[PDB]
Amino acid sequence: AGSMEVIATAHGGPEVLAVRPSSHTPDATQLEEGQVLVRNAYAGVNFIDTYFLCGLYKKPAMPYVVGEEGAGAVVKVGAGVPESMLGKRVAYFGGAGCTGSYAAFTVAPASALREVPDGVTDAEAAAVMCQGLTAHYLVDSSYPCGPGSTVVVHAAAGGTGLLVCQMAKLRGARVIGICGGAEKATLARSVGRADVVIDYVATPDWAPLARAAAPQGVDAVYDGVGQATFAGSLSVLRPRGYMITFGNASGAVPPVSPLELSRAGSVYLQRPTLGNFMRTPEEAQRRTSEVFGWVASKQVQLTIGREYPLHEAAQALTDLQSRKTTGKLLLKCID
Repeated sequence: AGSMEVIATAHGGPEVLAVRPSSHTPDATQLEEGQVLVRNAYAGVNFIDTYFLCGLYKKPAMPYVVGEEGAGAVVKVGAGVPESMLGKRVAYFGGAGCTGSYAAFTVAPASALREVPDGVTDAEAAAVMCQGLTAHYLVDSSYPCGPGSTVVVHAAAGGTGLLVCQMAKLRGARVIGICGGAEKATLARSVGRADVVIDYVATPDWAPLARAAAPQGVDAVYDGVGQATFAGSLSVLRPRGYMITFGNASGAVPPVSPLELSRAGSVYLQRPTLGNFMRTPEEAQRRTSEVFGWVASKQVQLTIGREYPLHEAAQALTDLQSRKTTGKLLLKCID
């Protein structure tokens, strides 16, 4: 009973998680300059949570409060932060200076907080900060989708994949989704709005099929899957096309010889991370305004699955690593 948070007690899988009382309640928290205390309504569940949990990515300390992404309201501000921020609805995708979002209360730098508009719910905000802003920069910056573009999207029925499909379509591109199983393919076609969907259970040789569908050539591949798809993804690109590897789901990509990228056709390789696309207030506001606007105006459809109670964070991470369609998973932070 009361304000809780979820901590990692060691590296590993969901078994290492434990629930404890919140260590950042308002009455116990002395905010430093620039810091803000957020009362979370929801934490978003993300693959990156599992990479910190297992050790592929490194946290500054152990134990630590799990979770990157959250949405809530400002309840306390430190020096140099305006009082007008108190009570404002904010969302964040995490980073240094942020404590974990799997928690009743999170400390974050004021600069990491994005204001949530009145027309977007707390749950929608916690669904878009990581996956929605990643989909935004993928089709806006990593490879700038336009009416002349054809792109391939891996895991097109997953959380980020469905949003990449929709936002690339909104930019005018032609979208070729790849995913596994007939139900995921239906999802990528109906919610993702992909032009073509290849089901690699039905057709395991997906690379020649993508190329045959795009005689004009594939300009970019958005591949969040990692090592298992890397070589096939390179093989579908037109010369000087873009390989955008932005996830590790099947395992991190091993080292690549540059001369191998040469033999694939002088292609570009990028391994982006969201922080490099949220670098200034103007860029951060442009991305959140556009995504929030698309959600509120219902031009982008979010696919939100279960809202777990906070103490079932282990189950949510387990369900996340299942091969099953789950929709965006959220944790309800307020009991």
